Amino acid sequence: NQYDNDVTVWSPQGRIHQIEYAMEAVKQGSATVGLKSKTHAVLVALKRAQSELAAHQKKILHVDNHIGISIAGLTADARLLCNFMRQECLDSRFVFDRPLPVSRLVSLIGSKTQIPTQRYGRRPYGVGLLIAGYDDMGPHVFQTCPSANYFDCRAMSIGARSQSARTYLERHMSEFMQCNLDELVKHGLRALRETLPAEQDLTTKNVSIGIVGKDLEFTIYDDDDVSPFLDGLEERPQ
Amino acid sequence: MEYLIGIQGPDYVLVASDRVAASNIVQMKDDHDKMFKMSEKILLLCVGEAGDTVQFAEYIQKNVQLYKMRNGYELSPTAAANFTRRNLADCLRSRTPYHVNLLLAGYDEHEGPALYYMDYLAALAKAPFAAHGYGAFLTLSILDRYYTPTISRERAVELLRKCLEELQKRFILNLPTFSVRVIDKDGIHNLENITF
Amino acid sequence: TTTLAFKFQHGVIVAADSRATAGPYIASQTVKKVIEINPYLLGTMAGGAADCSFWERLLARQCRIYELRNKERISVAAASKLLANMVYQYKGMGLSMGTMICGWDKRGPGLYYVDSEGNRISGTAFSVGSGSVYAFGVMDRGYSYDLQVEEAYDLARRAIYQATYRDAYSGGAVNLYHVREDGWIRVSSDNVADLHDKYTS
Amino acid sequence: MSSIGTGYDLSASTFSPDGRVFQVEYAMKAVENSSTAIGIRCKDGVVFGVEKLVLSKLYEEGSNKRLFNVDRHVGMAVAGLLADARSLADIAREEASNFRSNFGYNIPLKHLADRVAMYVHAYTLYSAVRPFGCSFMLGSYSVNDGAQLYMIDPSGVSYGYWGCAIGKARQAAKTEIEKLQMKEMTCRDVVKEVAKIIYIVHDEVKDKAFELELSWVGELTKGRHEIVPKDVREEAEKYAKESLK
Amino acid sequence: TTIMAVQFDGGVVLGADSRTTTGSYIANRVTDKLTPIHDHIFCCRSGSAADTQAVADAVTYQLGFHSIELNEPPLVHTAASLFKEMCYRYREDLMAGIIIAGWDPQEGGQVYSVPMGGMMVRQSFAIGGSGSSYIYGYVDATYREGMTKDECLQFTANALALAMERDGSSGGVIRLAAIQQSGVERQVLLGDQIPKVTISTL
Amino acid sequence: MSYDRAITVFSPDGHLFQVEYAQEAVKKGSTAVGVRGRDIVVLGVEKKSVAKLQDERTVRKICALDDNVCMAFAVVASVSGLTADARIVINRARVECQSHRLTVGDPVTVEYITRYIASLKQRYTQSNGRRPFGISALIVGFDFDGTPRLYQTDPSGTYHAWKANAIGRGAKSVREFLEKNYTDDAIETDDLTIKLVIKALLEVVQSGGKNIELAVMRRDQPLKILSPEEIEKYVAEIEKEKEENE
Amino acid sequence: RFSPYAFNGGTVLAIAGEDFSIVASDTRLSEGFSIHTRDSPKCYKLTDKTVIGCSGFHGDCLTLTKIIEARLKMYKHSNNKAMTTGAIAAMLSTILYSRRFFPYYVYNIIEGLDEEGKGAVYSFDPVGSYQRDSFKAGGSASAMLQPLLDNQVGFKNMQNVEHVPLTLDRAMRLVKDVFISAAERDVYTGDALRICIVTKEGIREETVPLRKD
Amino acid sequence: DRGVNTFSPEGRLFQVEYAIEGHKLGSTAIGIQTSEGVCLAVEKRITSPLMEPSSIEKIVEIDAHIGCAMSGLIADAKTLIDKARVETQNHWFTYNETMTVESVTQAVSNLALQFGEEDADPGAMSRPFGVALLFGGVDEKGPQLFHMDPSGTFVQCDARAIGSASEGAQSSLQEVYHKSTTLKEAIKSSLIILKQVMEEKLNATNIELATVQPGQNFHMFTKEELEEVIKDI
Amino acid sequence: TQNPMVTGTSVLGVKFDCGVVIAADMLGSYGSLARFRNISRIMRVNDSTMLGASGDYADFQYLKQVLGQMVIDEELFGDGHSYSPRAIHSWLTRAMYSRRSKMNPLWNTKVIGGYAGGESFLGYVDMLGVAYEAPSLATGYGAYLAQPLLREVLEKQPVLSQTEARELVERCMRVLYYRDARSYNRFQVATVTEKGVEIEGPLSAQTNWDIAHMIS
Repeated sequence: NQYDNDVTVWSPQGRIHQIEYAMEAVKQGSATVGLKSKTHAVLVALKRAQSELAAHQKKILHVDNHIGISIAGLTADARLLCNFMRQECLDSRFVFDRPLPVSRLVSLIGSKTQIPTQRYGRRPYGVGLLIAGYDDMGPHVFQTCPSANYFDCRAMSIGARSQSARTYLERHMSEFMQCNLDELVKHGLRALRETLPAEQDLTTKNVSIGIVGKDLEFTIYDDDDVSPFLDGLEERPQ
Repeated sequence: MEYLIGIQGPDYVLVASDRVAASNIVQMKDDHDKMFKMSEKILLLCVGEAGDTVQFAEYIQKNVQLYKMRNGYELSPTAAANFTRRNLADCLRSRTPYHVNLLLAGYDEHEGPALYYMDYLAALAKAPFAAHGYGAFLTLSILDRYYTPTISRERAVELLRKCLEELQKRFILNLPTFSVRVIDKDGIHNLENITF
Repeated sequence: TTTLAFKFQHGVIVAADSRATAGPYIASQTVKKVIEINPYLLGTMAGGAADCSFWERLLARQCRIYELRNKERISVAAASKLLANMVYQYKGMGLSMGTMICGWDKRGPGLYYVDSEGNRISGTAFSVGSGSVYAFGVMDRGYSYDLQVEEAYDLARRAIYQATYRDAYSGGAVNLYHVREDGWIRVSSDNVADLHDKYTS
Repeated sequence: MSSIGTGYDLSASTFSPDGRVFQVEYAMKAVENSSTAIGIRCKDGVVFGVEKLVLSKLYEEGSNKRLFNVDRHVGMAVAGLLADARSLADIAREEASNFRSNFGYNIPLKHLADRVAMYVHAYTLYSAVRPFGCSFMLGSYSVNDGAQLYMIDPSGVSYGYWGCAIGKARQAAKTEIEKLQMKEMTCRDVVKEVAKIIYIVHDEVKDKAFELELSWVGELTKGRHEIVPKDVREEAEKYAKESLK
Repeated sequence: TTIMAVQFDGGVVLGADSRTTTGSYIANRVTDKLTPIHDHIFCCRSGSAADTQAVADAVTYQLGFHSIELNEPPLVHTAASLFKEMCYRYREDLMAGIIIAGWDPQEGGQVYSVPMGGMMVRQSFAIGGSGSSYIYGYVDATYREGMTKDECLQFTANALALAMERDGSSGGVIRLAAIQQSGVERQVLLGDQIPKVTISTL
Repeated sequence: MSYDRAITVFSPDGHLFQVEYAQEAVKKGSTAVGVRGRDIVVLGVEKKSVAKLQDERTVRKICALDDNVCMAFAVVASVSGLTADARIVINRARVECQSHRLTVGDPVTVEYITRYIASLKQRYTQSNGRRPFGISALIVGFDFDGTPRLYQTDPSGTYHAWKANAIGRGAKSVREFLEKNYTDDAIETDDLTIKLVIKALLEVVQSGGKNIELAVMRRDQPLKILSPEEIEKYVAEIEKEKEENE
Repeated sequence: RFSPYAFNGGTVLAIAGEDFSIVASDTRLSEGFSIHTRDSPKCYKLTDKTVIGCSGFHGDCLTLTKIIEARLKMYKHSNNKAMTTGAIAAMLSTILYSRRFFPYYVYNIIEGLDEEGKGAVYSFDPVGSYQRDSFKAGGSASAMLQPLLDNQVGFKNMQNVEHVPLTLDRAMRLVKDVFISAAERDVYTGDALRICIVTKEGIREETVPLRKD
Repeated sequence: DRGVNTFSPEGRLFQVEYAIEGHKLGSTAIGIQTSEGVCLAVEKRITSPLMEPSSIEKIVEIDAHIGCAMSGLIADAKTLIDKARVETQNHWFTYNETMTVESVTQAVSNLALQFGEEDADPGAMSRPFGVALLFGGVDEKGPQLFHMDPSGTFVQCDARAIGSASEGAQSSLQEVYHKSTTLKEAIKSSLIILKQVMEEKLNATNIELATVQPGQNFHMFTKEELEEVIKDI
Repeated sequence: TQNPMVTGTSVLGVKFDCGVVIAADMLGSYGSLARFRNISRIMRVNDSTMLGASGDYADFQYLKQVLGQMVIDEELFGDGHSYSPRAIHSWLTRAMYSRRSKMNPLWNTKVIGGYAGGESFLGYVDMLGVAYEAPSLATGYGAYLAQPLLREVLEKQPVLSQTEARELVERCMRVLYYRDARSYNRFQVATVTEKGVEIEGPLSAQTNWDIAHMIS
């Protein structure tokens, strides 16, 4: 029309159209399930490669060994948010000497995301991050969007074909919370496999897991221990 | 500092200069197989003496400056201009961590006037003159340099004058030295004169 | 022509000599001190004088040679690497810096060997030493000095100089480090133990 | 307004023939589209109430924060688009945070409302940044004025209110507040009543469920600003559902 | 340097102020009036060294000057007292005299605060600080009885100021008085030569 | 100071607008030829339009960045590109040239200076509020082993070593023709290197042997800028030799 | 050594001796200042993660700052590289802080013990006056010579023509650690109270207190 | 008008979309990673062999154990690689290990997109890069090859080709290369594809070869070795 | 022993850890040099929602801490479902401030005791005017560390019985002895008892000041 010609120009929709374009970038991006227990927070992500003669690479990017992110959208844009996040963890360690409170940590990102949305025609960052963090309050799995608004979710799944993954989170909504850490990663791969059709099913190559928590640093398993978790199928009947 | 010698006596167009070979750091002469008389251009010489280490530092700073001005002119340097600019640059650099506290000697061939020799102190005071001396040696040399020409030099008397001074510098003043470079520069080619 | 860093070039090849010992007086804490730094074969450096100042300028130089080499692809000038480092050293004073390093590396005219100070000296000589103990070293080396010395005379000349040095000014200990740059690519000869050198001379 | 093809509604350093920027007005529609925030001034404190829409059944309270605690005695309840609400929250927090720390007393609201509205308005003036399409309230308990509630519109106009509602049914909510006396009533009773207005606004044939966030700054908490205690919160919602029917 | 005492009353407040500022030996200033204002209801007195104190007063006065306009009603006393303190913790090597903050706030109308050279802000029934007041520093606390009345307090602030002047060589002898109320600040200058000064040792 | 909105932006055309305008602006220009000798490395430009009422001083396309490095710029276009634009690329390289010269103890590596040149014209393309220059430059100098080089950049910063390269009048047209001209027996003495530069320039010059401006540079001695009267004498010798060939 | 100053130690001499698969790290327990012990537990060893533990001695504000630089950089190295951080790198982060101070050196003395990416365990000592080396034995502190001379004899066997106390093992190495912290307390009274034994292997670090002299 | 900084009605950024197509005008990068080294082949992109191959650079050493071959918009690439050299070396300098191919790749990917004519200054971008890089080197774990593109995606590669036809360069790879194969075949497998992706001939002055191998730094191929490999098609 | 700053001090810090509570005794007066200008003093603050701090020694570091705590509490309030702040997070942040406070001439001393119990960790942290912080069980710095600390460590030492009541009686005895031994001390004091749920205590308390050297 002429109300998305910049992001300064307001829409008579109540939300600028340009904010909503940014939401499609994240949907077009990788299926990701993010769930938490009451000790650990787990990020299950789906890898993708840009060639046939290439071995798929993590869509879990490290913020640090205590707060970590999973990308849904552009890899570059996720990394751009990441660098700021990495700095905060580097300062948290100086000032507090604890893992930075996750809710605090998400609001500072939100402040940054807020800024191009204010500027003339400039791009809101078209990544959604599922942020897994462990602080003194407990584990937190947050949903961050292309707006400045963050949701604190029990379990949320964002990206492509994520509704089938989302009905799984609903079914075992109470279960994640009580469970042991190995099981928390197991429901995530079961949920993540639900996005894919009955035909297409998760294998060790395309599975990336980010586990953070009370007892341990952020570790990425790309074929490190993906396998025992991968075990048992349960897909959505399409 | 408070080591290292220079003397220059300007002639009819010639200028004869000598300085000792010897760069001593600590207690011993670190380099001696290099000379520290620099060609900043092929018409201009700076011979720096004081701190053995400090000479290269000053030379390089001038080397970029002298060329930037050359650009500006887009024709060869002017002697008047070289004394004042090098003086300003060096008094400001003395305070700087990249210091200067050298008694330098400008030899240039001037596009109009002719031969020019430019005096510089450690304190760094610019003067064109035709009877001047440098380094720790400047206190020692300058009255003598006042006396022996009438206006400017004559090379034969100068030669005798120079050999006589070079025994004195080793004798009274203390350098590590065992060779000296003696040079006359006519303004377009470097000539080697003999060591005593 | 001073301390435990010395390098002189000869007609067979080149010798590099260093100690690995630290602690004037009873005080000591470093026994495998790497005064001749060389993580790569392309450039070599030496320390001298003050412990902190050598190490600091040379780790900055460490980064600096690697960067030149990367940018040209082939290895650059020994002079350019060393001189970029010299501009930093003069400016570096005001930290109680008093760096006295000898820069060695391969230049296009041939081997280049240049003398570095914290007050910005740069002169090319056949022989350089940084510090205060090679003031002692110049008497036995100079007396016998030829620049066409045998590879074998030079190894024996270095070995003996540390042993005699230990006797004369104490400070050597643990290991004697010997390095030879032969052609234009360097090799570390041997990290020969102190106790052996004492007997030989 | 106008829908000129160069400027006026496409810029906001440009005034219309009458003197108005169309860009702030388009933003003013945005508060109307989502759920209400009610906030009434007492004289022992202020009671705020924002209904947070349960969009997803896999959310927990603290998600899509419409209720911020500005300081330890200042609240902010917003209505409209949550991204512009966040910015407004950040500025408010820093402005309140410097005043308690430095001065050592509670902030008189009327100045604060004027400053924040100055911030909103300064951005409207500019064409390089946008008008804020949120309407928000600030509420505080003070020892210089007692309770104060001010409501600042997406235009940067500040007025004080005995009792406000900004949201998708202002007319129905304001009127219910008018009927009741809550203007100088005790904070405890008010908690129940603010929730009950939220119940009228909400529809079970336009919404599924909401999660009540109320905020205290009043006599229970002894003037400390905390988001509603779980027991109290529930009690107030319980009353809201029961009393309609 | 000066002689300052300010006493808190259960009524409201009373001030007492110098007549001379003295340097090293010579008297710099021969007629003294101190009312640096941060607000029109709250005032401060610059006690001890004039300079050290005045610069603290002045930075504090600029923030409070801003503040009174801003709020719409004038500031509270406690706001001014935190600001006087805020400067003084930093510049404690460059100021170490005494700041005497006294007046009316809006939260009670009855506050006297002392920000000291070693820092602390506390409320006390009487305080004396400056040159000659230090002599009588323990004493000004001693002379009253807690929670005294407005009339009795007025005679005591006059009488203790005379006794401090007698005691140090930083004061003169003229008692400049200031009675602070809801009203405003009203100041009276009670002469000296005629009334009796406290006894002097043989 | 710089423009808040960018002059250069990625838009759909394959490159960028300002690169695209910039390739046009050295294409439509006049000939600037540089031949690499074994004595002196010599650069020359087709046009200055000299007519004896004016004298060249800094007016030259050929400007020496360094004691052994020089570059000749062809900003030059349909209606003439800008000496104003060239001078910025010149100022920034010259300071850098002298700093490297200080650092290396033998004549400055051309390589550094050309790589540098390429980045200077590119950094403006990424910088806010800026755009790249519409010049093509013949970066010439001698290495630290004394190896003569003739390098070229285009407007956006891309660099190659070349034996001989010619730019402007269609860059591709003239440079393929300079290969034909070029001999290795015609660079063996100082006058023969200079004769190869001039033959490419004569092709379509208006009032030749006056407009033709070429400067010589020595091993570490400064640039010697030749006046067009002195250049004219060589131009006559070749212009007759050339006639003889057809 | 240490005395009252304005920031000063109170126990801790950091020792590490490497075998070639283990490094046994010993540090004294106590929080000290003045000329008295504030509290018995808790040493000036602080672990960056658990792979590597650095012990800094003297002015304790400085000790709190050292650990944070070395651990922050481990985390940057992990994110990008996708491998563990080596000793040599954590040690460098620590250098830049150490080199800073030289007109009057830093009043902290660091010894970082870990394994670097060579597959074997390494002990690096940087000095607060700054110079650094890899060693097979090391005593670190400003009473550095006292654990150091035992480690030089026992693992390295310098000058010995028939003495190596017992065969080189992890347990042997541990026996020697406990005995030295006790022994020093008689001659030098600046180290006392309890012994912290940390064992560094491929398992990582486990810490253990033992009461003593 | 509106920006290139705005979203399209597709819900994707306009400027990033344009950048990939821009790559296709220029040079190729073929990197084949074998367990005996990582090889990089790139075209000099000549107009004549009378263009000296003395110091045409397009495969440049980032570190002395990591090399990089560039593809796409050649001009934009020259500044990206120069920059890449200092950052890798700051990392080499601090850690004092041999850099991993994956660490260099991640680091350069955030610089790709910082674009915008607001929230950027002269040292920051106002356009996205359209340079796709192939970083090839040997680390402690062993030989790895990483592909970087303008969208910041980093991926592990055993054979990756991007070029004048990115699509074209890749389709040939499947056909020639096979997972476990010798170094000597790996170099050859690049010369057969190299032609396919170029529209230009096989000349020794038109290809450039570099190998980074265990125990062995980045090596630049000379005219004789450039010919050995041309022989191998 | 190590002297506090010789201007305005609040003095005396006991701190010992008991079974889920810590007990602390603090002078409640304000000596300016040694003269007890203001004999009632506020030095006990609520650091965070369930954490508390009380400090002894130089006042300028306490006055810094007022500003610092206000911001720390305010930011935590914003989430409004807290985090349950542990002691450590604040203490290190307080550390940075105390570092600055040392730098003033004749260096300022502070010893602070933080107590919280959050997560399932009991953290008791001590802050020095040096900027030194650590988890501990008994602490003293400055002059306390030479002389009252001794009375505490030894009473604890026979039979280790760490109770709030035992510390309470010890504190009453302690006040007559501190007034006697220390010259910046008085007998008007505040007793602070800290917990994992907030700060519990009154302000002013008074008990015996008896001289034991004139009877004997």
